[PDB]
Amino acid sequence: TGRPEWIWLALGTALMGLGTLYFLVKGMGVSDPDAKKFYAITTLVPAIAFTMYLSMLLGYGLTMVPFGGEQNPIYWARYADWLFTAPLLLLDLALLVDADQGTILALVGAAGIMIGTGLVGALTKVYSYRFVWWAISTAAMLYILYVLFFGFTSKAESMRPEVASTFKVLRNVTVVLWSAYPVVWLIGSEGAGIVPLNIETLLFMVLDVSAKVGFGLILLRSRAIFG
Ligand SMILES: *C/C=C(C)/C=C/C=C(C)/C=C/C1=C(C)CCCC1(C)C
Repeated sequence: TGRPEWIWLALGTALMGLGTLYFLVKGMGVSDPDAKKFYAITTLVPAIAFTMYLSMLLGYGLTMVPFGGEQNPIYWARYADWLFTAPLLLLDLALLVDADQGTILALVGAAGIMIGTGLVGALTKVYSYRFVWWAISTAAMLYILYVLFFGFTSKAESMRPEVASTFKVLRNVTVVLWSAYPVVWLIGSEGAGIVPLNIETLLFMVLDVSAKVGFGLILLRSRAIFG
């Protein structure tokens, strides 16, 4: 096939794999229970992304959805990725500020809706309705971000400055990166079809890698992960 976006798929696979091994090696060396917890979660994130990026590279997770009078290429493998990686990243932040189970349940649930409606919209055949689902998915993300910024930040204040300061960084990187996904979707192949798939793939890999490996490097190198 040799699609124009394969090189970015290959780069995403490479970066996710390397980040996975590094976390794995670093994680199985630590003896602290709590640290192990964070390491197990943070290592699984890029591991899942690696498998999906590899699959897409190999030609899977791609489907032609008709709308706008075209046969549009929609990489659904991404949602198979985010469905598990998104909530896991949320869990890392939750464990960091000692969030409550109710909060975590609510966040993971909102994340489920976000990815769920997102995929449904990316698969919808009625052009205008694709944006209705997109809208609902974004509303769910805003809820998540609101909770992360107003709820979590507040409880991170009961933690030590080192833990609070580590969370602020992860929170910030998360808010900035996550906020970009809906925009890319809107102007990309799933939406207006303004930005070509090759470039679109480039944008998503940069966001995915930064939100997983970048997020992990920051979290796993901090002393805030220790019990
Ligand atoms: C490693 C992957 C991460 C951190 C992915 C985060 C993804 C989002 C915040 C995705 C959001 C979306 C919307 C707000 C609406 C349209 C569809 C999505 C799923 C692209």
